[PDB]
Amino acid sequence: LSTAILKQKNRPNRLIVDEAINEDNSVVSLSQPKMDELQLFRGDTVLLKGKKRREAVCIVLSDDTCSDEKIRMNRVVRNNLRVRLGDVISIQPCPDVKYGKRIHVLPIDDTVEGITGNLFEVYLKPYFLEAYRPIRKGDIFLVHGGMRAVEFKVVETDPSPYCIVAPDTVIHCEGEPIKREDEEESLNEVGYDDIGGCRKQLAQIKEMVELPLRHPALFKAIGVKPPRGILLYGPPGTGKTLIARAVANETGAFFFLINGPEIMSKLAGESESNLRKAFEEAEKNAPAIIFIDELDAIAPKREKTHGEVERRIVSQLLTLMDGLKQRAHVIVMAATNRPNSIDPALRRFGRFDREVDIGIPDATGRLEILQIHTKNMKLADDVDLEQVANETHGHVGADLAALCSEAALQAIRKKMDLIDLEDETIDAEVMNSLAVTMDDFRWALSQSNPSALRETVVEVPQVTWEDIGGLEDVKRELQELVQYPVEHPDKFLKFGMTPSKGVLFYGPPGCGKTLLAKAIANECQANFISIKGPELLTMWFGESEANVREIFDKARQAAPCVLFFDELDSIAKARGGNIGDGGGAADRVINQILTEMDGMSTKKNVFIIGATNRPDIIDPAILRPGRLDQLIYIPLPDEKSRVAILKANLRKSPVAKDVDLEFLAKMTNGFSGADLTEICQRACKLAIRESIESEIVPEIRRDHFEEAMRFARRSVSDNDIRKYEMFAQTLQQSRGF
Amino acid sequence: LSTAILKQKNRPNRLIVDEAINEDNSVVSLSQPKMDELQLFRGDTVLLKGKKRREAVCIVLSDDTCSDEKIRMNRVVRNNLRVRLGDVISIQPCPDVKYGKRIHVLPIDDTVEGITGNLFEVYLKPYFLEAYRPIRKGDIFLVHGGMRAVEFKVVETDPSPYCIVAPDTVIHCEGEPIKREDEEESLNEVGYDDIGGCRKQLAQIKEMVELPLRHPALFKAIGVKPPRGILLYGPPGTGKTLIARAVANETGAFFFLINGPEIMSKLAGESESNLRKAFEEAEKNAPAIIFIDELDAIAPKREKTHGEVERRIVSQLLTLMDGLKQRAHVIVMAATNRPNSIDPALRRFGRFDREVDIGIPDATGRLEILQIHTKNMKLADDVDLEQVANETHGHVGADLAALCSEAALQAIRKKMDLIDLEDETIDAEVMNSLAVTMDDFRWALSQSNPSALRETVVEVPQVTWEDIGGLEDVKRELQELVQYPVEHPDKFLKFGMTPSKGVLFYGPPGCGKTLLAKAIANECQANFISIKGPELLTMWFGESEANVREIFDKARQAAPCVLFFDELDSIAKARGGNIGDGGGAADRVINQILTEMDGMSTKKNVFIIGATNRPDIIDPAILRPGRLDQLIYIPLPDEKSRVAILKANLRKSPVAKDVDLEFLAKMTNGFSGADLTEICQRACKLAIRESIESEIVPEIRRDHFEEAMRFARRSVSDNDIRKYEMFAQTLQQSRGF
Ligand SMILES: Nc1ncnc2c1ncn2[C@@H]1O[C@H](COP(=O)(O)OP(=O)(O)OP(O)(O)=S)[C@@H](O)[C@H]1O
Ligand SMILES: Nc1ncnc2c1ncn2[C@@H]1O[C@H](COP(=O)(O)OP(=O)(O)OP(O)(O)=S)[C@@H](O)[C@H]1O
Ligand SMILES: Nc1ncnc2c1ncn2[C@@H]1O[C@H](COP(=O)(O)OP(=O)(O)OP(O)(O)=S)[C@@H](O)[C@H]1O
Ligand SMILES: Nc1ncnc2c1ncn2[C@@H]1O[C@H](COP(=O)(O)OP(=O)(O)OP(O)(O)=S)[C@@H](O)[C@H]1O
Ligand SMILES: [Mg+2]
Ligand SMILES: [Mg+2]
Ligand SMILES: [Mg+2]
Ligand SMILES: [Mg+2]
Repeated sequence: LSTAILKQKNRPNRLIVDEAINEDNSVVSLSQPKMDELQLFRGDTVLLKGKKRREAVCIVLSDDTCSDEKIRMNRVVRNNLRVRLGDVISIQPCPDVKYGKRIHVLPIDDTVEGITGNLFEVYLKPYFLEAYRPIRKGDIFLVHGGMRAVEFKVVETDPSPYCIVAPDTVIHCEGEPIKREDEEESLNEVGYDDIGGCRKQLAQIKEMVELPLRHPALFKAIGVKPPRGILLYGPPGTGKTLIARAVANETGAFFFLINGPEIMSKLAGESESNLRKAFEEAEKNAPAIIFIDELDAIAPKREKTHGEVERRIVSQLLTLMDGLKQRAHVIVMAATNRPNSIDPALRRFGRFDREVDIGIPDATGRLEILQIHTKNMKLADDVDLEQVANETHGHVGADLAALCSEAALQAIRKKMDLIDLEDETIDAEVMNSLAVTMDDFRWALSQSNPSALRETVVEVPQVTWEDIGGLEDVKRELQELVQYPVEHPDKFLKFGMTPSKGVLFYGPPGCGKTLLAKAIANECQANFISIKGPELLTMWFGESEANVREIFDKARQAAPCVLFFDELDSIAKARGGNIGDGGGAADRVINQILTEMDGMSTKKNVFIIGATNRPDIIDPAILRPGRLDQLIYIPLPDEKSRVAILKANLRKSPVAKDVDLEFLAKMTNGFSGADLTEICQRACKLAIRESIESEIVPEIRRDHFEEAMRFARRSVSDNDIRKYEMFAQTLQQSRGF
Repeated sequence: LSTAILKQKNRPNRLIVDEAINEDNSVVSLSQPKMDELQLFRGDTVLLKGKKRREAVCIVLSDDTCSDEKIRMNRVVRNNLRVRLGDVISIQPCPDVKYGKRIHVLPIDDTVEGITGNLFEVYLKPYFLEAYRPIRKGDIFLVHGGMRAVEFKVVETDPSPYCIVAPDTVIHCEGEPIKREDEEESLNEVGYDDIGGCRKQLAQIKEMVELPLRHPALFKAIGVKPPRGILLYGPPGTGKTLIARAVANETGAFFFLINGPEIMSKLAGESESNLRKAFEEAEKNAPAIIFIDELDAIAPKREKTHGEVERRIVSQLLTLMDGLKQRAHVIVMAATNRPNSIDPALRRFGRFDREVDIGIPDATGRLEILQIHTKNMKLADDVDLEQVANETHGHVGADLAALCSEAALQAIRKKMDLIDLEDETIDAEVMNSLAVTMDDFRWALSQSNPSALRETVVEVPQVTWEDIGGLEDVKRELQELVQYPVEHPDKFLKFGMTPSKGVLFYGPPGCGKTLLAKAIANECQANFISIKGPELLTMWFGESEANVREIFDKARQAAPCVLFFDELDSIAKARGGNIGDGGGAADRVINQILTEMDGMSTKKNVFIIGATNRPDIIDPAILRPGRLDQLIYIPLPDEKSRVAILKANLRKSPVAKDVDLEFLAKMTNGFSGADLTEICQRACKLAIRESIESEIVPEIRRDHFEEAMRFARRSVSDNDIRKYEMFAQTLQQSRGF
């Protein structure tokens, strides 16, 4: 529903297109139910406006040879106003056009080859009947008389659209022939199809920028105020400038790009003139978008800036934003990788109220980025882009572009024996065979250093219930506590009881506390933010009191979310618990945590889960009803659940049929899930060593597990068993004394 | 009494108005007891000056068809100088007016439709008898001869008020016809009726700005000094600029708006000239208001500023404020969202002595904001604005405007199938059916991120005595301790004993310490500030020694107030109590608390309540007679009070008649109120799960409570019972050793 602006299904005005049995660009295919169903008379030349402000023209009425009804062109339009199937192109006539001047010869490379003579009677004499060359700026067509392999481009025209040429016109002979790079920048221009992994953010940008500008009457009639300040933020390299470049040519509004450093590079006084002229030029054209890339470069915080020119620039920008009234229809867009460094006076109502978060893409998002970036390369048949997307975790769009570049370079290194640096040229038999293979991508992955490794990942974890053995009661309770209020809120307000927002996991280590938190988020298809104990202790010593703010509201914007606080014992160990260092477990950090969970409304879908291995040193303040009142105990797996844990851990391992998992389950009494995983890993290491030794078979046999069972260490002692058991019944007693 | 300037009841010069049986704008209704009761002779044309500096004119003496005595017009004046019923419009004649020039034709859209010819004999020939078109700048009237559906506006006039036109006048033909947006900004101009939730602050602003300016003689005769500096402060987006815009057109004084960033955006030297010219222009006109929006932008603290131009600006502003003597009648108003960032030299006597606090509106306040903002939209019939106001808690006026915008956008997204982006227009059958429904508002509420969530809410809590089970003795004591000195202060000075200002709540956790503090504030209709333990520990580590100042005086200005200090054990746990970390519970923070409660006068209505679950680790210094000498013990609920607690918790739940609450009360011996609430919540979860399972009935039955009673955990142990009991008698012994 939120991305409804990007949906094109169930449209009766669209159809599928197939291959063409003919190979002639001069012909077009028509249909009776697409031409005789309206009032389009038999015109001479009609325009065909597709996407990216590009149109095309050909000879109409060139059909009644192939099938009717459905429409189908050749494959030459694969690079002309088309990138994929399923596009609706609005066809509309344009009669009563004016008459323009003529255009002289504009050769490219047709003089140093063959004979030329005059080069005038090969494109104007044979094509003058009912066709006066409806040329336009951006039209590419093939016309000649010697080999039919050269194109021609026009730059001389009085109006913007096409026109009918007329003879007997004087042309000033000062036209310089163009090079190749001037037109090669145009076809590969950035569009909406070059953005990968930002489907959700693109819908928001379209509905708050393009919609208020193309249809201001819709927003005016409904009595609403269209937002005039949009701030794109995210980690560096996520594609903020790419969206700017995409909307700079995919929108029918006057675009004005303002670079951050470019403004700040000017002298004192000359920079404010640039901002004033930019806003004045935008105000002149009613459809207008202003993009201020690198907003943090020109608008830092006025309480920690140094120079006076920066403060004057910030005040000038604030005045310019406030001075835009309603009738101008000017939308100011900005992009920064440091949204917290923006002056707070700018992220206020009426200036930059709207904020779009371009976060790190997930595996599905980055697969699309890889496909977009490799769409112009030549891959082999063994490349698996899904595998590359899965392996990359902290990678952003820039990181994926760098990875593709490194993979391409690795392919070049492999063919250095054939290429000669001292040679004037290199054979074409090795261009066409130069393909990037999967081993090239693996090598690039081996030393790709991602730039978003430290960033908190907000995604849906891949850990399902299948990865967790046993613990059915905990699964049912977690479902009834998280999945229930998010799918059936009507059952909760009827009974008048607010859902409990908060669960604490406690028990012996290595029992599935992290797996349960990830699985409950995976089943509900909700976001999951995992913040560990030591991560909070490191993140605060830099005297940053607001470092829990951007992680608590990060969950809030990603609703529904599961905010997991793993390894709380590490935090609690920093103060000793009851007496410790004099102060309780309520040290500098968790007090912020309690303040933040107290401030979150109960109607929100953000769920908070905490896990600890040391329930004796958690402060009682976190158990208060309203924060983490739900105390779910995670016991050691028993006879029945150990078989399930082993089966879950051995799902990806070729275990032979003779392995009796029940016997190993019954032999290990006080073994946690981590101990069983360690047993399986030791068995696999034994199998790997056996295979390597026997190389100078690829199945885990009974003896492999028998040998690994000998060294199996128990992680939880008998005394810890009784302590955890007596603590599973008296944890809520911690509040009071 | 404080808002007496906004009261209009018991006025004999007012009456109610009903609908009109006639539909003719050219007629007006008169009455004998409203026309023959004064000395108004039978004039030709009389003005009718309403509100917002707007007046209207029509043909007088057009009655004696409908009923007399009472007055009633048509519904066409619903947008002309009227927004609601109950308005008194001062009627006064204006004879001996001068004669002005003429006005040429000012067409709008009457040339591209129909026939025009001359367009002169359709508004001047048929209307010249005893009516010379008393036109004025801002008059809208309907006059034509073809369809009577076009209006006309004048801009050409020599004087300000209306005049009698005279023929044979030469007009310079240079008048450019006006567009639509130039007049569309005027009717929707901000007025006093566009302010929601600031009824109290508007009365203060009117009585310290409009009153001293409209009637300086009243202030001079009484021998008082009218304040000449008003500072509006509050959280961002609360409506400070909106009040500026409202007083800019609702007051009969020369308004001069000074923007903060607009001054600071000028060059060195040019900014001071702007301030000097602004003050000079204000001094020229005796009724004058100067508004300095974003005062913190131009007047930061001189001890932590960086540039010299800022210091020069601050000194110039100080000199300009001090240079205003008494006879100028110039009132300087300022608005900032950071009142603590203002230079302290400016918030002194004679400069900005008066301060008006525009805080976050309550539910009633924000309901009015929602009504004001949706007054121009088209809602459905299922929308409940009271529900939206109740659900929004940390929302301010800007947040509510954004929520309304998001709700309107959600409505547009639902109708994307009918609207066509490629179409040149869209059908009018979907404008009129485009209504925002309640589910649209629910979706907008699901991800509205309020900007005032961290702000300390100062409101009257909704927790009444009905929400608290039992504890009648504590209720009576709290009444006799808080409600008594605030309603009957005469009974206290007679006996000569000062009321005890301070109560400490101690006892086992989950017994109603927070509920009692909220209920005692709700019954007395007093404000309530809840500051928790961890909130104080987080709020101080940023090395902010003045962070308890703005919360203690916040209670002082909101008198009567109940300053609640909940979860004091979390504060006391930060030092260990008796020995702990060597220091006692008197750490960095509570020493400020004791200093602040020592400084508050006993005649104030601010009441301080503290609550703790660990009375063994509170320092004795807080129990000193004069701070929290009243030690109210909150015991565990007994047989009799548990039934009341269950009834209070089950007031909003459909419990069946077969549930015997006395039996569950007698079965749970050492159960706190939180334990009973948890039992009820578990029973409701069981009922919800049963209903969901049976879906593939909506009443809590006996078995639901029987099952939930099995897992009911006791929160307070037997040892804690005896410790709390022995501590309930010897808490005052803590002072001394
Ligand atoms: N979603 C994406 N889809 C496709 N290509 C992408 C995407 N994100 C990034 N890229 C590529 O990576 C490059 C990184 O540039 P940008 O991310 O646009 O720069 P930026 O977003 O302004 O971040 P900075 O420069 O560090 S502040 C882009 O120019 C693209 O080539
Ligand atoms: N119930 C289980 N089913 C399957 N594997 C499990 C289970 N419990 C633990 N494991 C294994 O043990 C690893 C650690 O799981 P965690 O959820 O992190 O345990 P924990 O209770 O959080 O304690 P630690 O301190 O994190 S080891 C998992 O990655 C699994 O390999
Ligand atoms: N009480 C209110 N009644 C009606 N509309 C309101 C109210 N408060 C805010 N608004 C709306 O929300 C917008 C917020 O703008 P303002 O609050 O006036 O700006 P501000 O008060 O100067 O706060 P800043 O700009 O963050 S310092 C207003 O323009 C109104 O549209
Ligand atoms: N007397 C009571 N009547 C009804 N509900 C109660 C009562 N006492 C406690 N509760 C419930 O328990 C919850 C907690 O109430 P509080 O006043 O916060 O208890 P407390 O004494 O302050 O101890 P904590 O640490 O806050 S749980 C309330 O929201 C109610 O749901
Ligand atoms: Mg950029
Ligand atoms: Mg873990
Ligand atoms: Mg303002
Ligand atoms: Mg409490």
